Amino acid sequence: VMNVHSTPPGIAESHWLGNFELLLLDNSGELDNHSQVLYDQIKAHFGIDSIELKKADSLIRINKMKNKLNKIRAEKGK
Amino acid sequence: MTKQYERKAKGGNLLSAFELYQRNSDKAPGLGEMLVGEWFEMCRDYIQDGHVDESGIFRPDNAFYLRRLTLKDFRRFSLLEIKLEEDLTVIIGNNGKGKTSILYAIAKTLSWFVANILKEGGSGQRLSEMTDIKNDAEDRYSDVSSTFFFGKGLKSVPIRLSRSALGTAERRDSEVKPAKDLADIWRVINEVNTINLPTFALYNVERSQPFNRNIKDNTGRREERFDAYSQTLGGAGRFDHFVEWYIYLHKRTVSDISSSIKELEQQVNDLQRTVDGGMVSVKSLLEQMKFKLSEAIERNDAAVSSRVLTESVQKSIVEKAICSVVPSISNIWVEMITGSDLVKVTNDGHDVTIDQLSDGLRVFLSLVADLARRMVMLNPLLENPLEGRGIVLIDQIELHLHPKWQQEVILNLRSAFPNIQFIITTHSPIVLSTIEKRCIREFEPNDDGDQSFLDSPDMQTKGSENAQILEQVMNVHSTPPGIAESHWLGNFELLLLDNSGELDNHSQVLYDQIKAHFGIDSIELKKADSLIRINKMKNKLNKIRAEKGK
Amino acid sequence: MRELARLERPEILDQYIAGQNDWMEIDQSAVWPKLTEMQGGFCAYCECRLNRCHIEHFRPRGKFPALTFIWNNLFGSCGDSRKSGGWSRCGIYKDNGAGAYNADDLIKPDEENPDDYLLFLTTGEVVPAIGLTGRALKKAQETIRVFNLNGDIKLFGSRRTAVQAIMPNVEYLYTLLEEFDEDDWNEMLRDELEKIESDEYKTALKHAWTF
Repeated sequence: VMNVHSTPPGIAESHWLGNFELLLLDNSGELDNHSQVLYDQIKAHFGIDSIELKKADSLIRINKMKNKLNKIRAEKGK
Repeated sequence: MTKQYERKAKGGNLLSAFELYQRNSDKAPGLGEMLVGEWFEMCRDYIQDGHVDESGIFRPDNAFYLRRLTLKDFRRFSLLEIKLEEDLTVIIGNNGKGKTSILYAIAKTLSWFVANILKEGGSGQRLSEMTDIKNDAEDRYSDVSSTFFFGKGLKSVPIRLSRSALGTAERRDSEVKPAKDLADIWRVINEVNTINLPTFALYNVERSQPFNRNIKDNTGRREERFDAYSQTLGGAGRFDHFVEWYIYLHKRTVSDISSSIKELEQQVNDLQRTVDGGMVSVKSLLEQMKFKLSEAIERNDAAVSSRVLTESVQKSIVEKAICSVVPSISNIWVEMITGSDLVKVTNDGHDVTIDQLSDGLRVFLSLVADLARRMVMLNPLLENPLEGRGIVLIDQIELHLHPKWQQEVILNLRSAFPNIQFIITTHSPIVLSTIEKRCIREFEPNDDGDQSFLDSPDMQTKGSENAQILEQVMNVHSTPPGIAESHWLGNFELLLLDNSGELDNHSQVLYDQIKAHFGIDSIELKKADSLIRINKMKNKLNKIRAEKGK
Repeated sequence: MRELARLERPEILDQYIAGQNDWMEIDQSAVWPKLTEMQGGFCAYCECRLNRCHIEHFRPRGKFPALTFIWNNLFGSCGDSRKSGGWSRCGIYKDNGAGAYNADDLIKPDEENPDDYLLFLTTGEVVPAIGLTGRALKKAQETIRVFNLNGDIKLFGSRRTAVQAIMPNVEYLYTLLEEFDEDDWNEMLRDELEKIESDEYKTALKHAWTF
């Protein structure tokens, strides 16, 4: 209605959760050094009691279990 | 006694050299040769040293700000201690928590600084004895205690402002002597050599005022530096002074500096034409223009000379500040029509005159323009006069502003004025979404006045969602509890778990109300559908677990 | 809330006896490592992370003065008493707000199971459990009314967003029930029972995951 985003667009810390899901989907799970550094910045800036860390944990484990479905596909493949 | 003061001056102190300057300045040279000069040079260094960092912003070596504020029996506060940040301090709370009272007390404290800078031995504003005294308190006096920081040589500048109700046995008084001393140092070094005075400003609710545009307030004074302190802590931004100053700058830019000074000499030549026409009979305009030349001699010499920078650069800097901070206005310029001189801006690509600007884009321009005016008039020895020191007290920065424009107001203000300690008191979560956790003071919604501290919120607000800031910091539901249409998901889950997850008689018709109300593409119906599928296949898991168990 | 396994009585409170001295005489640091082993460092009233914490007496000390030094009365409290007013949940709210209440009108997490009397919905709101009538229903209303779960904003919104943050997880893990087999699909739910205890909210996510 206002066309106003939930996070401010002028703050580079606002797009950390936006970039985390894009990097995690680009890597297709199995978090690398860049994703671990980004999780470290979220852990440093936002607290342990933060919605960004809760959503990051949820995305990490849903893509981990998605990779486990690919692991399930690995036996019946080839 | 002299040796101890000289040792303290060698160790680093602004005040220790001041009485040395005051005791050796009154005698003759020879006994004062290099003696007064070294303390003057060291004092002017301690005021004027600054460096450009890696980001390109001038940062003073001796920053000036307010450290602590203590209110005892003041209005609703029994004994409240507030620790203020260096760059930005935000005070949030309900209507009723004394967060305008804090700004009022700090403004009453800064009034002594302003008055003692402006006139030697001056008196600032005083506390009222009818409303500021706590009507529950039994001591019948109220004091406001502040501490100021002015570098490593000046750790503490205490000040107390006391006021007693009428009928007390002991008359409580102020201890404004360190404020007197610091403003005395600034004024008596400014009278003999130009420095960069700090900006003290208060933008209270009364900036929300209509524009008259027929304003012929006293013409002639609105170009002198100490006019910048005129009613600066009143509460309302002096947009009248700004627009008069800006018409002055437009006339001086287009006429007085493009092809030298002409509008005075043309009527000087008119007097030389009419001086020998016979009977003179022109004594009314013989002398009223003769001191206009004296005015342009003894007032414009400061502005053109080495103390105050070039006037076209002043116009460019205030225009750059206005179009940088003020959101949709991108240019500001003056038209001269026959008999009229009016300022117009480019608001969203439309040339709009000031008086018919919107009330949410004009009372922020009244802040930014007046603040930029006072910085460019009070800090003229800088490449960017917006990087000067000072204390600015904005009350409700989110006033009349759209939530689109609240996402960048304090970022733009802190970008344009880096060395100003802003002290703002907002109500909106969206402003808090651009402000760090440590910059926020808060009031709990049970705060009868007994607290001795104001503390930051637990969660970080710099990148959090507006619903999270509203529902964790400001203690407000995201969906209203006074609406029966908002609890429909909760009643849906209660009536759906009553019959073990089946849409039999109540859940189906209440689902029909949700679908007919919120809409087909609604996120509430999306949660409702997801919970319907998850709880209808839960009975399958119940049957499978029952078959496994027995 | 959670089953708290009342393991062993500490030997700190055996020497001090009620009536001779008040609660303030004992040092407060010798009981917290005993309590955090069975609580996980959690307020067991708001089911609740202890960033700041203090010791809360389940039954009040002023009314039952010879009950404080039994160790069946000591629990953790969401927040601390040093706030000049305190919070409005868990331990502070019972001693400051609410009103009159009975000792048997409260649920005790040491032996009584809170799973079959109160129910955490997916929206973060607590309701009484289905089929519950009478004295236990009045108890289930009274505990929520004195502990402010249906109540203060910082608890209710945080529980709501913690439950709502795993709804795609629950949906996509449950929609593959026919795709996966019995033992390796219940291995997912034992993975959740090994997952959820390193969080703030445990029984709410238990009610969101299974029933």
